[PDB]
Amino acid sequence: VKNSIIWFRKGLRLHDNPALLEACKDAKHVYPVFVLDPHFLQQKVSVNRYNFLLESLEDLQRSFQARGSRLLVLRGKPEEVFPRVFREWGVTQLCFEHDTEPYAKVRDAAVRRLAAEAGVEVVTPISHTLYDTDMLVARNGGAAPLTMQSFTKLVDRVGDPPAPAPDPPAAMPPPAEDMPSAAPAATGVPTWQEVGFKEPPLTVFKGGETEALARLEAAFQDPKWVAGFQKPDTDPSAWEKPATTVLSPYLKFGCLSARLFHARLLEVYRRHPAHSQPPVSLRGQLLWREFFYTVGSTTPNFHRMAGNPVCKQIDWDDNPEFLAAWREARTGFPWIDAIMTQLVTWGWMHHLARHSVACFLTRGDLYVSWERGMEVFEEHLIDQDHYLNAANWMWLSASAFFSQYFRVYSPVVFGKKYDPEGRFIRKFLPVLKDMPAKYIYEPWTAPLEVQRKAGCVVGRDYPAPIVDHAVASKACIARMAAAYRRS
Ligand SMILES: Cc1cc2nc3c(=O)[nH]c(=O)nc-3n(C[C@H](O)[C@H](O)[C@H](O)COP(=O)(O)OP(=O)(O)OC[C@H]3O[C@@H](n4cnc5c(N)ncnc54)[C@H](O)[C@@H]3O)c2cc1C
Ligand SMILES: [Cl-]
Repeated sequence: VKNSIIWFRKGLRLHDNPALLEACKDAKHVYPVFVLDPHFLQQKVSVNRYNFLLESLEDLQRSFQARGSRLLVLRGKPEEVFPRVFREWGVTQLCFEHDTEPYAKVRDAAVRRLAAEAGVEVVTPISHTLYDTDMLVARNGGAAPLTMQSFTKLVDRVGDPPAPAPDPPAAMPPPAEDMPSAAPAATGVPTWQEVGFKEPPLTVFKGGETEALARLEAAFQDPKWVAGFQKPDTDPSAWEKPATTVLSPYLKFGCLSARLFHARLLEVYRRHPAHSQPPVSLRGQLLWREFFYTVGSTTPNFHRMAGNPVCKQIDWDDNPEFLAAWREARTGFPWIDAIMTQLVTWGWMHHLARHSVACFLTRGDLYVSWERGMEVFEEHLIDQDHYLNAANWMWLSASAFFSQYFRVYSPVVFGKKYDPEGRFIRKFLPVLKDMPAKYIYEPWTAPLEVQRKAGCVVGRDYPAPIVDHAVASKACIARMAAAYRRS
């Protein structure tokens, strides 16, 4: 007979899952498996992102239960669990969506040879990205494009991405009954308390495929907003209704298919001939994700500076005092501190909000390494993506792709263009809720009488600015110019 395993790592969804469709084909029993390392915390990761993953697994569990099946959350490591369940369940075929991250390449290679000894077929479709990223490199002559302009000219020569896979059957072959490793008491989806977390998550974005499809349909409620979407023109201070889709955590964990997003975009574009074009368009934003995956997967040490062939070698400062102030949202600049507070409470900020805080730490004011700042974002971002976090932190540090180090955002004036009343600041920094809008971006310039009337004295209730931006940015730009000259 045919007994199969659909292994979930990313792609936590039932729609557009070519691995699941193959796993269910002619199968007597299908085993939906997610491998969980219970010692992950005792080895880093916020409860915001981990609970978002748990909520995603609960959505998969309710979707499988509604079709006569059941999600199995196996504890342990894949190299140790799979050899056992192969022979316990009589597995003949193992299916899982392809992954191009460095750890996945080593992990899958080990499971591929474990399945071979067990006489198990391995099927690994590509569905996390729009295209086969190895195909894009081969068609480009054997190298990956290093600019968005050249990348977009390549994908347009390749053509449309593959259409999203059809839906799985309404009834799925269930796991075999009375299997010891498939017992519900050891294969259930745990909560954030049971995995060893003390404080609860505070984010407002719920995980799972159902929420991903609901936020997708809400974004496409106004097709004119979708067709005329221009990323550099969106509002980073909009928090009640974010100015962008906020689909990045769903796309990261695979709760939403990128190919489904792309096909829905083309449907709107055919009806709106004046739709925006890449890179500013919504489709361009998916291409940014596709471009950074293509470059990073073919570049060694892409998440580091040393040994990175695309990253410039800058003598970043080792200043733990400045890093602690930026990380703990006490820089003394309310625009920066409010975004850093939104980072640790929601796990998501607007793209230009991330521009402000990444530039402030690196080439703008503090001259701290982009690796140190990437580590802080990897812990708290619920949309943390290995290749996307890395490429964008090298972008904002003027280490790769971007090179115009004279463009320095001001921590005072950037947000004031969008939100002169400081509504974004008053929300995430309630210690400044009574400060008048004249000084809300520069609280150290408010008279002492005003600081007391507002109940926020600089130095007692809110810290003073750690640096003078006019002086700090002048020094940072001079050092960046001396670096691009020694190259
Ligand atoms: C320092 C820094 C770190 C970042 N780290 C991450 C990260 O870990 N994970 C992450 O998903 N994005 C990251 N980004 C990119 C960007 O900030 C987010 O993708 C965006 O804020 C997500 O909002 P959205 O889903 O509403 O995007 P939209 O504007 O609605 O775009 C839709 C989708 O396109 C993709 N996308 C959009 N912008 C980019 C971009 N600049 N690069 C790559 N893909 C993009 C995402 O999948 C996103 O969900 C980072 C950017 C910076 C400056
Ligand atoms: Cl500015």
